[PDB]
Amino acid sequence: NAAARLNDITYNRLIQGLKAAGVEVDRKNLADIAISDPAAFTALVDVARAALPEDVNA
Amino acid sequence: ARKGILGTKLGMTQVFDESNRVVPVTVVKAGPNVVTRIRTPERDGYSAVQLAYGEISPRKVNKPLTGQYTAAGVNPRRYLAELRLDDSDAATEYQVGQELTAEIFADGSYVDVTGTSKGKGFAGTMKRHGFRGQGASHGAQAVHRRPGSIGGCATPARVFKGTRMAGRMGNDRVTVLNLLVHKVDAENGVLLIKGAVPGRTGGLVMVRSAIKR
Amino acid sequence: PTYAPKAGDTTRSWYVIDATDVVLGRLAVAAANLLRGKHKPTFAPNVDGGDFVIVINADKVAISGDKLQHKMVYRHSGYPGGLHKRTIGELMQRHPDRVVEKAILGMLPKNRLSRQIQRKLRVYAGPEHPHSAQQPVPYELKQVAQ
Amino acid sequence: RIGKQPIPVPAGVDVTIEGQSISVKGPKGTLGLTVAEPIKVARNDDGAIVVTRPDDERRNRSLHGLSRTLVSNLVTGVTQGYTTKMEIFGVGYRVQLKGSNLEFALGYSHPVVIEAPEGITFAVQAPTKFTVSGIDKQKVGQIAANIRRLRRPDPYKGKGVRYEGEQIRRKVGK
Amino acid sequence: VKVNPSVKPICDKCRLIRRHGRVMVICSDPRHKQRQG
RNA sequence: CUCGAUGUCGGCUCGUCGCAUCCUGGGGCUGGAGCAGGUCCCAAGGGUUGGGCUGUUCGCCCAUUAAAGCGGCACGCGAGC
RNA sequence: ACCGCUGAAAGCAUCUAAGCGGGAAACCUUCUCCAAGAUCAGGUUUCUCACCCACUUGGUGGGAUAAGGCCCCCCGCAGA
Ligand SMILES: [Mg+2]
Ligand SMILES: [Mg+2]
Ligand SMILES: [Mg+2]
Ligand SMILES: [Mg+2]
Ligand SMILES: [Mg+2]
Ligand SMILES: [Mg+2]
Ligand SMILES: [Mg+2]
Ligand SMILES: [Mg+2]
Ligand SMILES: [Mg+2]
Ligand SMILES: [Mg+2]
Ligand SMILES: [Mg+2]
Ligand SMILES: [Mg+2]
Ligand SMILES: [Mg+2]
Ligand SMILES: [Mg+2]
Ligand SMILES: [Mg+2]
Ligand SMILES: [Mg+2]
Ligand SMILES: [Mg+2]
Ligand SMILES: [Mg+2]
Ligand SMILES: [Mg+2]
Ligand SMILES: [Mg+2]
Ligand SMILES: [Zn+2]
Repeated sequence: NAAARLNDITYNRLIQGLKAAGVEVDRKNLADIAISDPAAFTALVDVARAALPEDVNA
Repeated sequence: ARKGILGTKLGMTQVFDESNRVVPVTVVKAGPNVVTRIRTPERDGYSAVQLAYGEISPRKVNKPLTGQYTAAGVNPRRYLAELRLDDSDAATEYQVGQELTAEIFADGSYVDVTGTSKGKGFAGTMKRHGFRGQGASHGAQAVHRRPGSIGGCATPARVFKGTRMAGRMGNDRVTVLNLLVHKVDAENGVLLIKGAVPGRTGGLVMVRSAIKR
Repeated sequence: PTYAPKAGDTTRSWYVIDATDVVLGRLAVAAANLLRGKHKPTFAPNVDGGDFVIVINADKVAISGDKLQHKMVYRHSGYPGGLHKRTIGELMQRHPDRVVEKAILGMLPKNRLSRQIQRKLRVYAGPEHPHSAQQPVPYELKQVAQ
Repeated sequence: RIGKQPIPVPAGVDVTIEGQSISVKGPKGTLGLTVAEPIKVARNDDGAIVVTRPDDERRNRSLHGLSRTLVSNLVTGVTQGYTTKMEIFGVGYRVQLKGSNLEFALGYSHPVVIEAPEGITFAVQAPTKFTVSGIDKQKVGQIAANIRRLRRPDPYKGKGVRYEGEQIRRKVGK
Repeated sequence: VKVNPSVKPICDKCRLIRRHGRVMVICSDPRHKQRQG
């Protein structure tokens, strides 16, 4: 959640977008990535944001 | 506009006034005081003036205190105290090295005298708080001066803070209000104050003009 | 194993929050999170991460009038009948920084580590603070859109 | 139906608008005022005062009348100041003009003196008749009420301080 | 000022108002004025 | 709940709290002329006596007082009497 | 508590919804006392302001001092 909000997105929508993109990276490895490779975490954020639907409230 | 002076309690006597009434007076030796320091708002946050009183041998004063006195350029004294003025400092009516004497008061005025009451040692409840004690007969068993109950029951299962009990008594700082200055003797520098002054003979006493009058 | 912060790993920064019109609860939550370090991915509940927080203009915080008139602040001295109450209005008249500090401290975890965490909090009533030697970057409350 | 009415302007010497604030001048002094945010005060073709507000809202309709009446009272006072005529009833009851203050004799041991506040003028016409004048209606009314409550109500004999021509209650008593 | 949980006008001149969150009845007759409490 | 024990009235001593206020403080109304009252509202800072009779609490009475309030705390308080 | 001034919604009225007053032994300052263990451990001042040895050279172990203090000693109306 800390890393996601650093990249300007909520944990809610980050998880939903990763599920939509079909990325099955674990939460443990997601946190490890967040601490170790911030650039990789940012790339994952862009992927999830793209996979998110156009309007999440419909 | 508070005035103040340090002095020594010399003891009690009696005198007669113009209406031929006896006046019990306490004689206070409001000795000559030196200031040695001024507390300014811009430098300390409050207004006050130090007062030095009491002849002492220079051999008996350690180096730090000697340096403090040297900075103000006065001879060391025994006692040192501050007279807390009001916020209206006015930065005047007091110069370092000024001498105060007993003529800052006048006959018929009113003063406040503060001192340290005499020590009473470890004191019981009857003496310290005026407890009634228990009876001396009619069956009372070894409770003639004992406090009795000190609480309730399971509600509450404790003793409250500040409950009156036996302990050390006296040696407190005490101030007495609205004491009439019967007469000020300028030659010997004493004040004849009507009433009782806290402490023992020879104790240090601070005299101030009464706030309430 | 998951990362566990070591001694010397943590880094601290200085933040200055202007409370000129922020709601008291909002400002308190933001300051508490900043102090604890929940904004960092290296956060660990047993480690005092987090940054120094300076609050200025504490007298200008936003409180409703009925709250100023009716919200009580209680204290017990320990003596019988030792309960003393003041309104938030009087508290803001006298020590405005204390209202903010009490709000922030009510939001930290109730343990020993919070005692060391809250040492990084400085609240001032005016618009000036003495810590110009440090360079507190301004911080504004933001909400990430969901 | 008050508030949807323009305010006539006899003089309006220095009518200004600055962020829901107005000031006026004329034959008397100037008094500033700040208008409520939802209500807007505007100038018209002949410089009249009109109060506007977003319609259909309780808090706005309530404030409309207040905003109109405040400015109308302001201009009325600047044109001619408000004056209150009050009389004194009771045996031996009377008032005296002592410089700028008024001295009252209402049966008390001590002499009752009322100090004139700033901007308020006192005038005594008769021993039992006197006037309070001024520009601000609220201040004039407050001082008039203060002077009126100098004595407790007396329904049996009517002694006290009264406004001119008002009816106080009466009781038979004995 | 009569103080009862039920306040209602007694004569035709009594006005029922609500001020400072208080339901109270005012009238020219002083013995008619009441407030809720 | 307590039976391999939770000491039961009254009194003394020490208290503390509530306000449903006895006095003192502030008011409204009055079938309040004044003095005095009645009733209702606000108010718990302080104060609120000594005896006779009874194991008593309670109660009656005597003499005062500004007043002689009502209750909770194991019907407060027996490793305090 | 209560008594008001200005005043609409509700063309009037209204102590009130904007606003502004008075108002008690109750509350807060003011008088007395405690108080920086207030670990946010404060302020104003003044004095010393100085050495030597060892070592793995360490915000390391020792030793000798300054200012100052304590113990010992003669006492107290200070006191278990
Ligand atoms: Mg005895
Ligand atoms: Mg016995
Ligand atoms: Mg025995
Ligand atoms: Mg015996
Ligand atoms: Mg308990
Ligand atoms: Mg049993
Ligand atoms: Mg058995
Ligand atoms: Mg057992
Ligand atoms: Mg009791
Ligand atoms: Mg009550
Ligand atoms: Mg009669
Ligand atoms: Mg009455
Ligand atoms: Mg009381
Ligand atoms: Mg008080
Ligand atoms: Mg019992
Ligand atoms: Mg026993
Ligand atoms: Mg017991
Ligand atoms: Mg018993
Ligand atoms: Mg026991
Ligand atoms: Mg009116
Ligand atoms: Zn009526």
